[PDB]
Amino acid sequence: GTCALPSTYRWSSTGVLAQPKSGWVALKDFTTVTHNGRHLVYGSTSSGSSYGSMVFSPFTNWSDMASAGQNAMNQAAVAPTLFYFAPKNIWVLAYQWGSWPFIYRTSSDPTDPNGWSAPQPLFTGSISGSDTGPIDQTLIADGQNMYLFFAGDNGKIYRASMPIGNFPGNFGSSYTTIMSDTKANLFEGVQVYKVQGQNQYLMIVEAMGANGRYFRSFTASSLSGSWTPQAASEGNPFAGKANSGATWTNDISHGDLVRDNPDQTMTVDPCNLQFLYQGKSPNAGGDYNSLPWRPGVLTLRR
Ligand SMILES: [Ca+2]
Ligand SMILES: [Cl-]
Repeated sequence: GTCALPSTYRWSSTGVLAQPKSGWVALKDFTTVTHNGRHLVYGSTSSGSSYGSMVFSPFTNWSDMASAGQNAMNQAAVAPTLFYFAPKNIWVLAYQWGSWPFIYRTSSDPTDPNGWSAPQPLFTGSISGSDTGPIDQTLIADGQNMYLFFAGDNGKIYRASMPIGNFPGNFGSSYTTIMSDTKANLFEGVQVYKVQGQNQYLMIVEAMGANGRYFRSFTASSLSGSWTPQAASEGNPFAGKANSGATWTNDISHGDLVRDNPDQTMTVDPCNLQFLYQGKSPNAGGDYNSLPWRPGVLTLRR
């Protein structure tokens, strides 16, 4: 009863799913799991001047995201990654910007924006030829190792690893440069997932297209293995203007595939693939940091 990833992706899209709370101009960089049968969503916020983070009050249906409470974190967790770490029965929120390049906090209740532990170092390395430094981390474990993947707004994708038994912990400064292309082709927003029912991992990377932001996909048989381009052009993207079915945005940008199993394996079901992304009105201009990003959800057409 298993499904495979398609060679060509076709989606349908929701409209804009929520408007930012008073004081914010954008909701961004989503990470989501299903928790107690409800959607649990963290994201970045922007006021235009400063970036913060938030969690939505849990909601069962995407169509009710618009009415969900928006709960600011007292300490910013920009571009967050949320998961449940089963081997230690603890939730993890990883993010960027703070005392170290990447940071994490832990909790027993991921619904509380302010119930997270003191910040701990996740990654302390540095990259060359980048205006941003390490950005847009994700974490994913198989049965043996925990992996860190990240970007640099510079055409490179990077990876680090540790035995799972040493996590939660600090990857330190070391990393592997696993992919190298143009800045436009491998920009940011990297995510990695286990494809349920297949001996396959899925990587998506946000690219800058002629028509807007879009995602390029790659596959691997192992998390330490090589990545083969799948749907990796603007005309044949993982998700973008070409195939999103979205009428409100020409950009499909930093988000997360919907993870029903909240655990560290980042497993997605190819039979019911959905993508919580950020988009924006095509008419919106101004400084990048003030852009009015909004959540939407793509559902894969089978
Ligand atoms: Ca992310
Ligand atoms: Cl590695």
